[PDB]
Amino acid sequence: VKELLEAGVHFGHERKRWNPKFARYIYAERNGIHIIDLQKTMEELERTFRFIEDLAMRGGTILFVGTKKQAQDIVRMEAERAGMPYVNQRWLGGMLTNFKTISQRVHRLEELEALFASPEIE
RNA sequence: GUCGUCAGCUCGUGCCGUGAGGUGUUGGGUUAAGUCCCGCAACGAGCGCAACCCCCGCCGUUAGUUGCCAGCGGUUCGGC
Ligand SMILES: [Mg+2]
Ligand SMILES: [Mg+2]
Ligand SMILES: [Mg+2]
Ligand SMILES: [Mg+2]
Ligand SMILES: [Mg+2]
Ligand SMILES: [Mg+2]
Ligand SMILES: [Mg+2]
Ligand SMILES: [Mg+2]
Ligand SMILES: [Mg+2]
Ligand SMILES: [Mg+2]
Ligand SMILES: [Mg+2]
Ligand SMILES: [Mg+2]
Ligand SMILES: [Mg+2]
Repeated sequence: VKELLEAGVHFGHERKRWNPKFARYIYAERNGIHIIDLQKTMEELERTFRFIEDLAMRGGTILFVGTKKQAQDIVRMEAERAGMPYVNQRWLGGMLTNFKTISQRVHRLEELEALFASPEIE
């Protein structure tokens, strides 16, 4: 399943913009485009998903991030539909690094959520 | 007093740099303005700018020893 699916319309990409390090994953270069190794991808998702899995069964919170347009909503949906945090909008200096301060804003959205639904606009 | 009512000066954390330091405050648009929008490795905050105070312009409320025949009556015909 996870095999032929990806093997389908989901393989290879780009051309002449690449770290030679990522090259250990490329199978070939047909049509001038890098043909990523299909199999090598599956082999990886194995170790990955094992961590994805273990990480969830711990109850641990994953932060999703995809500011790129071709995935903006594709994050939104899947993260909400998982109770997990995500950011498809523009990222921010200190999201994690300067947490407490960025968080001050979250709290500010709580404060604003008060008056956004309270009889105090008399 | 003054530069100068100029729109500026700077702080917290993060990030950047061996460091002095940088970012933010820059950049596009906007305004009397670091005014505001937009963007952004910064996110936000403080002293400034504005706004809250006084005068002048229109109008209503309350007050009728100023003004008023607007309105009638008397007039030494002066709102006496
Ligand atoms: Mg949880
Ligand atoms: Mg209400
Ligand atoms: Mg109220
Ligand atoms: Mg100066
Ligand atoms: Mg400066
Ligand atoms: Mg500076
Ligand atoms: Mg420019
Ligand atoms: Mg300001
Ligand atoms: Mg009047
Ligand atoms: Mg008369
Ligand atoms: Mg008469
Ligand atoms: Mg008459
Ligand atoms: Mg009288």
